Amino acid sequence: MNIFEMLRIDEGLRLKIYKDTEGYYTIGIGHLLTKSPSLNAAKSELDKAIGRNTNGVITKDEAEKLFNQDVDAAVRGILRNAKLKPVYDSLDAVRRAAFINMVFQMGETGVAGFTNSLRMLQQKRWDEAAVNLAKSRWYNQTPNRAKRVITTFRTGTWDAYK
Ligand SMILES: [Cl-]
Ligand SMILES: [Cl-]
Repeated sequence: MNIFEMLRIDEGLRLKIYKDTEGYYTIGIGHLLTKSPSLNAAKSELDKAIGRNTNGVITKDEAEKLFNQDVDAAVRGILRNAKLKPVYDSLDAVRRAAFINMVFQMGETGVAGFTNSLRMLQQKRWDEAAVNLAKSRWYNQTPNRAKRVITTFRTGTWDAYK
């Protein structure tokens, strides 16, 4: 198991514009297109992202291409972030995958907001951090995915995904 396979299980794959759990226009493997309500605004962003007139539909290769960019951007954002970097640096390889997953789903700003849990992860207080991560809107909104991520943090293994 690796970050790519982990996120592909959590996000799924869709080749037609769809609405995410929050109601926003998304395509492929969790690629947010726009927070705007306009499907047109969404198709426009889509075409811009792909470099062609897509009429709202893309191929597998195109979806994967967006996915590769997004994982890269996620990693590079963590490493550029003063609040996140030290956390990431302190973690083992499995837990680093779990942190990237959060960042991909909620943005750098969002994760940077989990101040208390970050301090706990850095100190390697796994159980306590797992309890604190659960007290969040994130966990209440997408409980199955949150539990998987949290278990990865608590255990340091890929069990939740196996
Ligand atoms: Cl893009
Ligand atoms: Cl869920």
